[PDB]
Amino acid sequence: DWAKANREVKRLQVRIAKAVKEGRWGKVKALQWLLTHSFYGKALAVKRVTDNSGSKTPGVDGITWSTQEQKAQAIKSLRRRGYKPQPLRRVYIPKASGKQRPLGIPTTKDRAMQALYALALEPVAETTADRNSYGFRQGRCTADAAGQCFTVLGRSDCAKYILDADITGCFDNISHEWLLDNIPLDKEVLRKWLKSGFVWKQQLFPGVISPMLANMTLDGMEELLKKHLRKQKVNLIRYADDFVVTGESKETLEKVTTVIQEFLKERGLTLSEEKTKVVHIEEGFDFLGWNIRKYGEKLLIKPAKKNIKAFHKKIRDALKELRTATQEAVIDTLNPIIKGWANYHRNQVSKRIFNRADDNIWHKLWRWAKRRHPNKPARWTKNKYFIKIGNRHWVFGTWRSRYLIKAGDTRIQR
DNA sequence: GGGTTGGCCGAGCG
Ligand SMILES: [Mg+2]
Ligand SMILES: [Mg+2]
Ligand SMILES: [Mg+2]
Repeated sequence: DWAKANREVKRLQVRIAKAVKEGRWGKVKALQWLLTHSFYGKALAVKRVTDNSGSKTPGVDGITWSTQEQKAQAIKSLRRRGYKPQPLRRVYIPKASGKQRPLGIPTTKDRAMQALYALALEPVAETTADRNSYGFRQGRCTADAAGQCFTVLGRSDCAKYILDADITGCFDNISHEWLLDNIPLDKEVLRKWLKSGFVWKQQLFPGVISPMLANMTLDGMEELLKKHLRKQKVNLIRYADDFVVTGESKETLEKVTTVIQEFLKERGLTLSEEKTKVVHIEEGFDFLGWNIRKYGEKLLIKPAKKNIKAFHKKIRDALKELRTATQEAVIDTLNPIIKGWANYHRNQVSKRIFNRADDNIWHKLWRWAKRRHPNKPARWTKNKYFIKIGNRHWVFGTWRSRYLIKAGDTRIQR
């Protein structure tokens, strides 16, 4: 039925957005009550559950057998009324970057209701989000946060004083009172969630419904910092919980800290005292892995050297891991890592930083090709592993021709 | 503030 079930859902989303663009919150709550009680909404709910690797909960259920789809949506045809939330399965996922990050595992019926009210919340949250909120929206990458940082902080387009701040509180530490105050919902179901734990209390508020909440909480900031009526002094650029606010002093940025601490005070949120520091460009703040400075009246969004270190930690871990593997496995595992840290910044000033990265992975590969043969000469390992393909010699890759793809060769789009 | 290439000294024993 999926030839249609995206379409009518999305048309109803469009109508909910048209309702929010005039006043008509009656129309909003009506069409949310309707899209919550559509067949197509429930079918989209069970697809967006089932295609996210469903596993064991306390209220255990299945994905497959292809009637549990149709009978599950036929069950929650009734289930808005006696819809009870059950708790989550507090179970880790054991990551390898240094922790075991928790992920509270909720019931698949609860996840179907999270997908239903998620696609009810979305068109209201598109039109009620800030014009410069770049976190987790539709059609917005982290790179357009840097593009907004460019047109905001270009030639004289600010005046050189920037707070870099960040939010305290681990989980949805928002006061549940305030969540029931103003989020466009049917507040029985929202009340039922927020009593029932609903997200295992090690969240970071950046379980797909929780970012919609964390966006809707943090969208008064732009119109509240429109209180400062200066030319380009205060601009807010925000990725989901990282924002930097411009200025031209350290005291008018103390006005902005007072405003923002009043704004977060209405919730359970605060700017800290430790992280939140005003800093004069050109000295520089690190924004989403990108360092912003001026370097004497340029901008130079460089990828910061706490992004470079995490990248070389990824490659160092791969080549300590494939320490005695095949060469073609080392090609096949290093190649997506380098291509991923390539296309994530193929837009800004990264070319020289790409060459220093390719130097650095070359010496990692030379200790690769030289550790592996313990008593053979260096011309032997060189012509064994590194094979000339163009003008250049020292291309890591043998045979056609399969070889590592250089991060230096990624052709930056201005 | 985008492009392109370099790096490799040999030998014996285990
Ligand atoms: Mg250099
Ligand atoms: Mg021996
Ligand atoms: Mg022996």
